[PDB]
Amino acid sequence: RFKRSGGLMTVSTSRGEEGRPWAGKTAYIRYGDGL
Amino acid sequence: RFKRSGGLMTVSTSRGEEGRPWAGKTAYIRYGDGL
Amino acid sequence: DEYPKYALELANNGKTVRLYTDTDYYELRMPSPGNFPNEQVIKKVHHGVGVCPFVRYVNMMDLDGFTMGEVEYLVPVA
Repeated sequence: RFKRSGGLMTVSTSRGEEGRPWAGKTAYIRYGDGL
Repeated sequence: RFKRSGGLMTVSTSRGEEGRPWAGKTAYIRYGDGL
Repeated sequence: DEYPKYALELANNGKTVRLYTDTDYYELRMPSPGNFPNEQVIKKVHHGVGVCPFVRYVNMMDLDGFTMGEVEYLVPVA
């Protein structure tokens, strides 16, 4: 009973990938006033 | 018997998301009398 | 209105901030983003144009202001 929720705990699977969510954003060159 | 309803209690699941229902509403600039 | 009354213009180099009044050209300095030292000498130029020389290119004409672009009106669908 003391277990959290109804006991249907899950496991987060993965496809053997780390992920780099920055390939395409850091190529932008600042063309403004630096704000 | 004393349990609420018929005993078919449910659990609210989620997709691991918090939710920010304000990305697009606060960008509006007041163009009126401030009413 | 056809032309504005007081307009503050910031140059694209982030060094000079100018205010456009009716018939004078006020010029200031912007060394850092957020300071306005008083030691600098304010430049006033009397060119002569009459009213403030700015024309607004309003996207859509509305009877109660509320001017909006074509990118804000379709944010939720995108």
